[PDB]
Amino acid sequence: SQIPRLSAINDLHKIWPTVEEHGAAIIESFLSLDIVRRLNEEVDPFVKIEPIPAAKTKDHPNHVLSTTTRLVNVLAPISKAYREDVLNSKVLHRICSDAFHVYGDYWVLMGAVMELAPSNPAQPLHRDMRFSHPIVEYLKPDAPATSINFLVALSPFTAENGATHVILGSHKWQNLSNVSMDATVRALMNPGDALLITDSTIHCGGAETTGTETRRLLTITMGISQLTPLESNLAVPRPVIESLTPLAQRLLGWASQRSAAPRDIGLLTIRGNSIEKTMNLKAEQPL
Amino acid sequence: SQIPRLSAINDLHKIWPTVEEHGAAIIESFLSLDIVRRLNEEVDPFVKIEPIPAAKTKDHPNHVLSTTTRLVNVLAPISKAYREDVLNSKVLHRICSDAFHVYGDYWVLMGAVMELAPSNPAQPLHRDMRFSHPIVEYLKPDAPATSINFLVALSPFTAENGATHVILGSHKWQNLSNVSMDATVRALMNPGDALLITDSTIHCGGAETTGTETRRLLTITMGISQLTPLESNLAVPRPVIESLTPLAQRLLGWASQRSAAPRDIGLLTIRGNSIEKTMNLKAEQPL
Ligand SMILES: COc1ccc(/C=C2/C(=O)Nc3ccccc3C(=O)N2C)cc1
Ligand SMILES: COc1ccc(/C=C2/C(=O)Nc3ccccc3C(=O)N2C)cc1
Ligand SMILES: O=C(O)CCC(=O)C(=O)O
Ligand SMILES: O=C(O)CCC(=O)C(=O)O
Ligand code: NI
Ligand code: NI
Repeated sequence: SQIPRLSAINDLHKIWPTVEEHGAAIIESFLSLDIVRRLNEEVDPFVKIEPIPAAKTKDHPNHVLSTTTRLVNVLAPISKAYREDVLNSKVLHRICSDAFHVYGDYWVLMGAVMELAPSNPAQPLHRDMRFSHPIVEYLKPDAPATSINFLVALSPFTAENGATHVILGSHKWQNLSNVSMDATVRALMNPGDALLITDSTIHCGGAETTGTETRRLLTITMGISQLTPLESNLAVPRPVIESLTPLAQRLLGWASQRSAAPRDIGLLTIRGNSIEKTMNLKAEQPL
Repeated sequence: SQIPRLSAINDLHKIWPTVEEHGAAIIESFLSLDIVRRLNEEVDPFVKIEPIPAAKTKDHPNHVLSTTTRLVNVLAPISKAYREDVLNSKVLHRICSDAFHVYGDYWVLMGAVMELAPSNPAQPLHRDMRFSHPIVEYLKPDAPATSINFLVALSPFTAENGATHVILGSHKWQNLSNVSMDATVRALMNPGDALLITDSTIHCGGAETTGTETRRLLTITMGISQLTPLESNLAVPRPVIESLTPLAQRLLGWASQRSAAPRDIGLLTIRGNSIEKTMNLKAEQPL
């Protein structure tokens, strides 16, 4: 059985339910090729600069990602297309509100562009959040997902060039004795298509076997506002933050957050008042 | 059986173990009367101003606390004694590192001064974090505490003036059919003494029965850096933040955080670098 494929527009209401059941779904045309085109140009440089994940100058080195991997996060000040189009995506917000209504508000735990060099090896089968949020390992096995991961194709995803592997149903697995590449199916996708998975879905990047092609993706980890992001937007110029929608500002942590609790007392408040009120934060001011 | 009483200095090593077993411990002389004296003077005004918890002008009103309650959080810019002495307390840090080593780094989820007016009613028996972090309700019942609460007496705590009630052992209770005021004991404390409880310890503020006395306390909720604080320090003047120790800065969220995971990739990082590095953040610069 292959990964369910759904229309971003016509099947929007079916997307989260499908992921809730199977643990994965391909969203066809999640982003328009226009947005993909612009985003690829805006991050195009920043990919080639980034040192090796475990670079000596980095004070928080990533010792897990392969040396043939390049990751660039904190995209707001880099990409207009990201901070305007992606962070206000009607599809992304309908899915996230469907997934996280039991917990309350959500934000970006990490938005990053990943580029795999040719002959990049397959990643080991894994669950996300294990190198950042140990707490997730202590949740009851039937606890609803506290984070989801949109893996958006910025280049063609094929069997040969290392398209993502997933084990359908693996988000409900307590016993991991069955975990093997034998149990996986491939996320074959065009640029703008998105693989949506949960923090419990067992998956891995495929092997780049062409020796010529470079695979690029935008990974958006959306999580509940009760969990700390992997990335900080604190250093983002205030003119850039004031150029965003109020909703985009909230996703980057430049706003107070609410829990779903009946009499919610809130998160990141200042004596009963919000970040954005206290600091007189403007919205949608052009640069 | 009464709440175990321990010396902050001589019994430091026994404090967390005692709380781990019984769910509560009185730390005698947690703060020196000097620090208590200064703190009481520095917050003295801010207590009397604060509107009712559910004030109309507040965009995050607190609908839970009684109208005869006054709470003031974000103490860093208010109190020198707080941001210098309390946030660098050797006792607090030994306890927190003992409690949270399995999860990793910790910070202040909320530091607040609470003042109860005379004839203030007793709070209902409760567990903390239920109006902010629903996720805590989805943790396995044997999961180690992800937050603890230091309730520091800034005025004498007596049976008559509404000293805190606790049910010893209640942090391990799955079945809550036994919960009643009949099962509680009192936290009788002098100024500078601290009641330490977990997020699972069932407790409540006592009834102020004198009709004359005002009870004041400093509540410090210390939690793992994977959970979002209730309070934001984002609006704190940068000169004030640069006047703090690096450790104090981390506790207020003006630094990147680390998980206990073997190959930790970190929290609130900026392309492999920390907040404090990226923004050229100084430490211990006098005002
Ligand atoms: C080679 O084996 C791996 C390498 C990485 C992971 C998983 C993670 C992770 O938990 N979170 C994210 C989320 C988005 C993008 C990257 C990462 C990441 O870097 N790590 C460490 C697993 C297995
Ligand atoms: C009258 O009944 C109550 C009122 C409050 C709580 C509990 C909380 C809470 O979960 N967290 C804190 C932590 C420190 C200080 C105050 C609070 C607070 O305001 N609330 C809402 C319970 C029961
Ligand atoms: O490259 C991929 O398709 C998977 C990436 C991933 O799962 C990860 O980096 O955690
Ligand atoms: O006033 C007290 O002693 C208890 C306060 C408290 O538990 C609370 O506000 O949550
Ligand atoms: Ni992954
Ligand atoms: Ni309480």
